[PDB]
Amino acid sequence: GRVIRGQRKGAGSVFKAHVKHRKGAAKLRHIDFAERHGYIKGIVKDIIHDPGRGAPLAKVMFRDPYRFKKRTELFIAAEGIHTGQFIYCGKKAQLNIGNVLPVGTMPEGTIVCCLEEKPGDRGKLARASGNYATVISHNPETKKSRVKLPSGSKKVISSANRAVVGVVAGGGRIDKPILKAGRAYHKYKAKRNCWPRVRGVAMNPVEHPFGGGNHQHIGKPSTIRRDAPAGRKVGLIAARRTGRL
Amino acid sequence: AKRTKKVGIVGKYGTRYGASLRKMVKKIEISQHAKYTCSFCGKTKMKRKAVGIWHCGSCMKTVAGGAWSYNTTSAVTVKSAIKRLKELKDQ
Amino acid sequence: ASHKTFRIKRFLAKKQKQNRPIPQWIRMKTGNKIRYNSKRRHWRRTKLG
Amino acid sequence: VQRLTYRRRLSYNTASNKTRLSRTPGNRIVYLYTKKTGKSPKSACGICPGRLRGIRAVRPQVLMRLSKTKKHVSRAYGGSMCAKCVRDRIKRAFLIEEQKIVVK
RNA sequence: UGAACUAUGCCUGGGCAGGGCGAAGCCAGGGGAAACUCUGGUGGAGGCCCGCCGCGGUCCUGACGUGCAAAUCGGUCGUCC
RNA sequence: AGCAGUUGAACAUGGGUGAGCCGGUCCUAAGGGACGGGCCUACGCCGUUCGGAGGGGAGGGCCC
RNA sequence: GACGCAAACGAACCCGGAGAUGCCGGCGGGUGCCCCGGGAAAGAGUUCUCUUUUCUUUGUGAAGGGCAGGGCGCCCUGGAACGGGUUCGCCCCGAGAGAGGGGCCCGCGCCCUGGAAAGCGCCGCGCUUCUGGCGGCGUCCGGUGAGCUCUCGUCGGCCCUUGAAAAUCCGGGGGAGAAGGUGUAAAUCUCGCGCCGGGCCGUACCCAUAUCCGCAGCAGGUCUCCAAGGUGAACAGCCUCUGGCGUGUUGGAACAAGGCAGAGUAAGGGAAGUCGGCAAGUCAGAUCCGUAACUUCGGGAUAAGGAUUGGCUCUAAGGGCU
RNA sequence: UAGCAGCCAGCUUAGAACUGUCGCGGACCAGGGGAAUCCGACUGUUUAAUUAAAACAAAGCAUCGCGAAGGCCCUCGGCGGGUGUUGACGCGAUGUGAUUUCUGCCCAGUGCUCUGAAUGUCAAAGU
RNA sequence: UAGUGACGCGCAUGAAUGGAUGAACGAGAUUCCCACUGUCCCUACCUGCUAUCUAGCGAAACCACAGCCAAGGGAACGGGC
RNA sequence: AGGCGGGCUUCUGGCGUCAAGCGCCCCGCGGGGCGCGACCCGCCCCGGGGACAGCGUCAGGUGGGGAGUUUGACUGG
Ligand SMILES: [Mg+2]
Ligand SMILES: [Mg+2]
Ligand SMILES: [Mg+2]
Ligand SMILES: [Mg+2]
Ligand SMILES: [Mg+2]
Ligand SMILES: [Mg+2]
Ligand SMILES: [Mg+2]
Ligand SMILES: [Mg+2]
Ligand SMILES: [Mg+2]
Ligand SMILES: [Mg+2]
Ligand SMILES: [Mg+2]
Ligand SMILES: [Mg+2]
Ligand SMILES: [Mg+2]
Ligand SMILES: [Mg+2]
Ligand SMILES: [Mg+2]
Ligand SMILES: [Mg+2]
Ligand SMILES: [Mg+2]
Ligand SMILES: [Mg+2]
Ligand SMILES: [Mg+2]
Ligand SMILES: [Mg+2]
Ligand SMILES: [Mg+2]
Ligand SMILES: [Mg+2]
Ligand SMILES: [Mg+2]
Ligand SMILES: [Mg+2]
Ligand SMILES: [Mg+2]
Ligand SMILES: [Mg+2]
Ligand SMILES: [Mg+2]
Ligand SMILES: [Mg+2]
Ligand SMILES: [Mg+2]
Ligand SMILES: [Mg+2]
Ligand SMILES: [Mg+2]
Ligand SMILES: [Mg+2]
Ligand SMILES: [Mg+2]
Ligand SMILES: [Mg+2]
Ligand SMILES: [Mg+2]
Ligand SMILES: [Mg+2]
Ligand SMILES: [Mg+2]
Ligand SMILES: [Mg+2]
Ligand SMILES: [Mg+2]
Ligand SMILES: [Mg+2]
Ligand SMILES: [Mg+2]
Ligand SMILES: [Mg+2]
Ligand SMILES: [Mg+2]
Ligand SMILES: [Mg+2]
Ligand SMILES: [Mg+2]
Ligand SMILES: [Mg+2]
Ligand SMILES: [Mg+2]
Ligand SMILES: [Mg+2]
Ligand SMILES: [Mg+2]
Ligand SMILES: [Mg+2]
Ligand SMILES: [Mg+2]
Ligand SMILES: [Mg+2]
Ligand SMILES: [Mg+2]
Ligand SMILES: [Zn+2]
Ligand SMILES: [Zn+2]
Repeated sequence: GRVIRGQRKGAGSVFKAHVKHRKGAAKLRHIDFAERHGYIKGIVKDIIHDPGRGAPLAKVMFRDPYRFKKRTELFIAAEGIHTGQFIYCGKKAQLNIGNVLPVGTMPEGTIVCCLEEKPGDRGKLARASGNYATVISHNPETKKSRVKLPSGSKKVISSANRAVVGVVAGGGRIDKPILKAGRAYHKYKAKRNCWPRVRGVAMNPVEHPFGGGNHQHIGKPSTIRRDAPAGRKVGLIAARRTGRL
Repeated sequence: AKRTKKVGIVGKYGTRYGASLRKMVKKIEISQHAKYTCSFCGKTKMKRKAVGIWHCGSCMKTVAGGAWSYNTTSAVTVKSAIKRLKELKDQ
Repeated sequence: ASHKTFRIKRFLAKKQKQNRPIPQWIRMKTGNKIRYNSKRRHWRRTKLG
Repeated sequence: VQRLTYRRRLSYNTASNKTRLSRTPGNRIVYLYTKKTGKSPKSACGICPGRLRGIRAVRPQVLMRLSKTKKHVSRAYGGSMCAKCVRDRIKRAFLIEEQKIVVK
């Protein structure tokens, strides 16, 4: 047979991202002496819509401490901020919405967003619209903390990872039901070439391990092992259980 | 005055998409297009510009709020929770 | 087309000068051995690419 | 009624292939290619939606041949900031520098 | 060795008569004790309808079938913000 | 030139395209593709704003 | 005061603007075209009868100066409820309306320089390869429109769609520096004018029922711009003017059968034909009435089912300006 | 002062009389209709050159993997590359196919998955 | 022998290998009714372009030799014996 | 690779650019330079893992994702 549609997505020919009209990479300010021993003042200039995601981005303009220049940072717009307000990033920053203070200096039960996995990566966890991570507990002995990622998994990260307080804007976006296939067409036309998903049973055995047969049955257990080769690993990969639940 | 008994704004979809689906989009298309009172000027001109973006036509204040409403119910409870955690952090 | 490059226009100039008929005195010089140019091309029948 | 044609190689209705009808001294109606409309400058404040006043609305490279007085006003931030946001910057700078005296 | 055809994606341009039903919003006049209702007008929404160019190609299993054509022609027909 | 022709996009002999202000040239879009580095037994390939001691313009009379 | 004056020093560095933003809808300004009124001028057509008739022609470039017109969350005075202003729709106002007086922007419209000398229209004379030249007169006065396009504005609508980069150009912040000591100097965003230069390449023609592709002058295929009069809702169909053409690789004489097509027509019956209402036949626009079962209350629906329609002569209602 | 006079300007609507052979959307343009069954919800897409459909897609619904030293996938190769200018309201892999109403019993078989050196089988190296 | 409504020990219906239902929608499959019509009873007539004839021009598939039948025999259906 | 290890900015959609000052020194009232201002010392730029990931090479399991091939004969077809 030939290669399945899933194998062709790794080549990156027509399945690359559509990043022409995107406004940049949303990431926190790189950690420097100002964010380690104090705080830096920044002004929110504009809240723009990034084509491809459901969460707005804020263009916060800080002041460079070593040269006469004003840096522009493209943050994740936490729900509640507005243009013209001041955002303070650093250790000594107060516990307000929008500020970027390390998780080690936050009380237990804080709602953060754009959390950092490791110190310096400029914000990875809890970055989609309406999502957040809660700080569960601290540990001054091992300099570690425990946060609750939006997937429900409790991850143990360092106490120096910075995060934006407050939930991400654009919450409740998945509540409005898409009514037309055209709204789903324009939804993915800005993300990537992945929308029309042809079922494996609707294909021939050459293109998919589920195709073929005078009926449209699967014919084999859809639950597939994890060590299955690329080309066979379709359906339910390493399914611990199935059913309605 | 009233030209539609039940549909209202979703009458633009006709007989398509079903009854229960058109009932759920109605409560959202109303709050999505409605103009809210600007908390910085008092003028009811806070209309939604993009997904999660709310702009005012008088003071030009852009606020990052909910997708279909001005402020989601989750963000209101968080803002009051952060204000409570901040007070106990100092004292 | 009307928008040509210098190399293409220089290539069409040579093919235009090669498409000339054989001189009359060549026929009498060769004793009617070379009577007609065997490489005459027509703009409708043969295309030069 | 006469049906006139284009006057250049470009035969499409692009953003630069814009024309207008003009009546020549020879009692004809021919196309006359116009330049794209310019835009007056905006305020550097990023708040006021209206454009600036007292400034020509031409193309960028046309501003090279204009005189300086045709490109700004005689105010402090003239040509780059509106008058309403200048007087607010003056009051904001004065009042903030006054609170920093009370603290001492 | 080929994406001058075609399949999908990207960048940058161009194009799509005339009509029909007519949603939110708004104005006015009536009914009410409040909840709130009724009539007219306005407004111009839609993978909405008839439909030209366009783009497609149903039926006649028509014409043609050493053809105009190694897939075309006519009527009819689908769709046309 | 599927009849003809005193005709032709045929044949023969000559002639014809003139720019500072029309377009190319100039710019980067998708994208292609060097440089550093890595890889390949190799011809070479991967990769594209990242990565090398990657700065050969500006100013004060030798500074930056 | 918005901001205006012909100019009106200024580095590093910084900030900002323009380049540079979608689709759709409504409205308004301007051109082009069309139309109407001159019982307008110059030629032509018609005249058997009528026709102060019918047809054609009646002009201004870029750039600059001035003025209409359009737009403006631009300024000053002032202060609003008996709320007022206002759009087709909206929208606007104590974060300051209405009103009065100003400022700026766009002006592709009109006048002027250009510029009538030229271009068209008409008439006369000279001349027949210098001849293939010289003269005369005219190029006028208004109207509007649910008209059609183009364009500039303006107010909206839609998006789980937010609808490009860079060269290049400009303004501001900044005050490092430079200029002369009593008439000039530094510096001038030509600031009025003058002087010199602008190389290289493409440029003919066809652009499609004979200049491209399909073996061809192949009923196929191939990206765009301009686009008139009448009927009509129409860029539908039918007819006409400008422009183009000879019927699409041939003429002549016949009108048998049998074909293709004209979606030719038909007595009485009306699907009995046939696998099957295949085929084509009925219906069809518009106005006024009238529209069920069912339904997700949106629809069904142009449901179904009726009436009216020409021509001619009148009447009534719907405007603007002084 | 229950507004009038003068002038100008079009294009529509309604009613009435009269009239021709009861003919009048006169050519042209231009839906036959109704009662039901089957399938697909709809719009869209598809076998260029015999199949335009009940097939594909679809929104909705549901399951599955993965917190980045990761899930899925590419390359002969660089711990190179795609999703990723991404971060669970996300990406990847499947089935069903709008809305309404429901979705029962079976984990023995196959398959997936978890538990574990606490007992069998058990390679290379080491002893 | 079709269509529809019922009956169900159903060779071999059945619940997201989704069951039941369904307004609107369909160049999807099927049945009946009204109107309509040369589909038919049962064919006839007219017209355009051809066929036909003529001037000019002028191919191709095909072809063992060829071309009247009955019966007989024969490789069990001859054109030839 | 902008402040690591050891002994001074939260009231506003302003402003912040090569140092004012002080000390000392060198030239022709005019110039220039140095130090403090801007603490001292040091071994890795700063963080997160760390002899575990990973790499090279054998071994076992899994492996229709992919490759090669086979899939008897007789026979009232
Ligand atoms: Mg199949
Ligand atoms: Mg199968
Ligand atoms: Mg199925
Ligand atoms: Mg089975
Ligand atoms: Mg050719
Ligand atoms: Mg156009
Ligand atoms: Mg477009
Ligand atoms: Mg309908
Ligand atoms: Mg069509
Ligand atoms: Mg067509
Ligand atoms: Mg097709
Ligand atoms: Mg056809
Ligand atoms: Mg046929
Ligand atoms: Mg035939
Ligand atoms: Mg011939
Ligand atoms: Mg000739
Ligand atoms: Mg020749
Ligand atoms: Mg552009
Ligand atoms: Mg654009
Ligand atoms: Mg508009
Ligand atoms: Mg006012
Ligand atoms: Mg300046
Ligand atoms: Mg030419
Ligand atoms: Mg021809
Ligand atoms: Mg006949
Ligand atoms: Mg016939
Ligand atoms: Mg009959
Ligand atoms: Mg019969
Ligand atoms: Mg029968
Ligand atoms: Mg039919
Ligand atoms: Mg019906
Ligand atoms: Mg049934
Ligand atoms: Mg059936
Ligand atoms: Mg369908
Ligand atoms: Mg086909
Ligand atoms: Mg499933
Ligand atoms: Mg299906
Ligand atoms: Mg089940
Ligand atoms: Mg089991
Ligand atoms: Mg029957
Ligand atoms: Mg039955
Ligand atoms: Mg069963
Ligand atoms: Mg079963
Ligand atoms: Mg079944
Ligand atoms: Mg339809
Ligand atoms: Mg269909
Ligand atoms: Mg049907
Ligand atoms: Mg369809
Ligand atoms: Mg024989
Ligand atoms: Mg195999
Ligand atoms: Mg084989
Ligand atoms: Mg055998
Ligand atoms: Mg035997
Ligand atoms: Zn406001
Ligand atoms: Zn401003």
